[PDB]
Amino acid sequence: QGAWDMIDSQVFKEPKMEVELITRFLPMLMSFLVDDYTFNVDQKLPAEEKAPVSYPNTLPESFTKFLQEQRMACEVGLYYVLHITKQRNKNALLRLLPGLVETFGDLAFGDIFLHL
Amino acid sequence: EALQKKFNKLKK
Repeated sequence: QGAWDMIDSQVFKEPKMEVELITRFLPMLMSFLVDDYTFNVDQKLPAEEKAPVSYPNTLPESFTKFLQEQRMACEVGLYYVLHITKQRNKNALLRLLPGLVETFGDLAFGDIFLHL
Repeated sequence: EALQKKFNKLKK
């Protein structure tokens, strides 16, 4: 991802990663996914009474902070959005659709993610 | 920790 940084100035050192990507962002993706499969198993389990609880559609905003402050977290979140769109789960989709509005380097608004 | 409790909640 830092390739243009290596051509702009001759940078031959490795770019560094984020810790909260490892401990907050990607575990937040995995947070949303395992709750997703939990309400799926609950739907596939009988005996749900009137007025069931929807999937939590609240958004942890440190996730969006990493989207809008880290290009790597940005683009991997974009491809996560595309993958869940291929899975087409409306609940998580509109859960994470806020916060994608403000994202790093307009990557959510770039050619790649928009085309996909 | 949240993740592991959601894991164990899905097992149930």
